Amino acid sequence: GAMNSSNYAELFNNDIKLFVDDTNVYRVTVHKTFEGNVATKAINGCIFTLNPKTGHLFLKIIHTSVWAGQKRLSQLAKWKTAEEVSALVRSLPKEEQPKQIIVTRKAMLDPLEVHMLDFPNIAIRPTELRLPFSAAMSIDKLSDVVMKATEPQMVLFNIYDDWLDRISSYTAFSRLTLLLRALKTNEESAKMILLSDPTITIKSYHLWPSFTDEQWITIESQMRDLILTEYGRKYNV
Amino acid sequence: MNTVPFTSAPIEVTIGIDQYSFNVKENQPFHGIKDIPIGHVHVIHFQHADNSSMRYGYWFDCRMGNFYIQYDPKDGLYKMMEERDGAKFENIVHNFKERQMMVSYPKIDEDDTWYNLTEFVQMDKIRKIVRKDENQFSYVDSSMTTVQENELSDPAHSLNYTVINFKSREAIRPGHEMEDFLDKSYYLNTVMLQGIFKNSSNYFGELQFAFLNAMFFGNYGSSLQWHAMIELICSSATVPKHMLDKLDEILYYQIKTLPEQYSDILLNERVWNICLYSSFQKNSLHNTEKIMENKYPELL
Ligand SMILES: N=C(COc1ccccc1)NO
Repeated sequence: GAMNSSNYAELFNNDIKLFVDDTNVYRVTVHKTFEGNVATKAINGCIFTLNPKTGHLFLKIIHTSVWAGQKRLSQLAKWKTAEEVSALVRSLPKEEQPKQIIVTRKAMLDPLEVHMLDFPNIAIRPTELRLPFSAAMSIDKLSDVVMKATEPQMVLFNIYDDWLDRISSYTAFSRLTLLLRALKTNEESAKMILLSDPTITIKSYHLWPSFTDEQWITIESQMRDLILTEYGRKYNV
Repeated sequence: MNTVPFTSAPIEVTIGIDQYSFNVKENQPFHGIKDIPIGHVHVIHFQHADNSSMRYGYWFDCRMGNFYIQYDPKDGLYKMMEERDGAKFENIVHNFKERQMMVSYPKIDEDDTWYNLTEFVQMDKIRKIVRKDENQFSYVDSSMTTVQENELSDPAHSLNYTVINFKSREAIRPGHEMEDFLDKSYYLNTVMLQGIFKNSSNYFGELQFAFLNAMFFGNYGSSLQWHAMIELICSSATVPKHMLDKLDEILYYQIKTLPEQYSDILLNERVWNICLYSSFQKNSLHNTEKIMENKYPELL
């Protein structure tokens, strides 16, 4: 069934699972036409498919050509996502195929279920968690490869860099979701926090800076700051 | 006009014969039902006064044999039987008619209700849904489950309706996932009509039989089947014009006949709102939409 706070450690057990987030698949800018009407212009997007235990990210880039001449694009986008996830599963060796796929939005349940009919033993699950994966396009290297794509493309990343050498996957996922929640709530400030110190760099083969254990504690504190200070400004506390 | 005699009525019971019902008291001198119209299937059904649990009954066609009812005190129910001795039967019936011990099928001459509810229903197809090949008539009751229900437990006592499942490989062509899920025409016209049912008459017959079992017996799996068969047509963009027109007439008479106070359990809000207001055929069921809006506006 649905995934929530009560069954959160299940993410880090040894059953292979993937999160699928479709938020950034169909992206547009809205603008005025010469006649003063409104139109949309699509820009490149991506499917965010993540193994939360290993950090492996399968970033399928969605090039704007896939929308040419199509109608009802927001609906098509969900089916295209499901097609691409199904294609990815079929491409993996049997022993790497997931046992469960968790979709971050419930509107992906039926499209994915239909595309995976051939895989009756893979569970398709929703979640009650409000995960911040939409903010993936605030990670500079991910945004860069999506916007530069001139054709459909899959790019593989480890979204945890080398963190699992030093911390568990529960802690790594917690750090990731904190970083992404901060980038989603106030991107400019979150990015200021992460790069303010010119002496801490991002390795060529990494996504995030090379913080020591102690610096991650400072960084993580600065991000909380931000999320709790917003909550109050948004509601009252 | 044919007759279904009763040996006796040892237990107090409400007896249905099609849309009509009457009460028989314990050991009242009741010996059956006469003047049953030839040319239609019929259902004779029972609800005991002591235990309203278990509505049960029999589908039959008087052209296929001479049938009677006899209470069984061991199994505790009124059983249909076939009498093979034609002269014994004619003689039994004539004596009961002479003593005026039989009630009369009270068909108003203007009234086409039963025809309209059973237009496509044939005994031979009933007997393939309800398997008991040694009898010419078919027993159904409130509790019998469907083949599809047993997949999600006694097979000999099941309703073998055609399984419809919108998220199934039968329903969804590889490479047409979005197309086939959002427009069910492939599944309706190729898989079901051409492949399984062969024609729309057999499709409508099963739809009508499912409705009647839902209504007369409270059979939940039959209600599920009726709604699935409606939804499959309404969710198809491409349906023959004659099928839509006939479906509207079929549903109109079903909604007209439904007891007002059973609508809450016999009608699925989601299916009907989708069919009448969101689906491809939202504008093709004028008679059904008009009666639904005037009789059951709450459901919508
Ligand atoms: N029309 C009726 C009652 O019809 C009958 C039939 C046979 C004997 C008595 C009454 N209820 O719907």
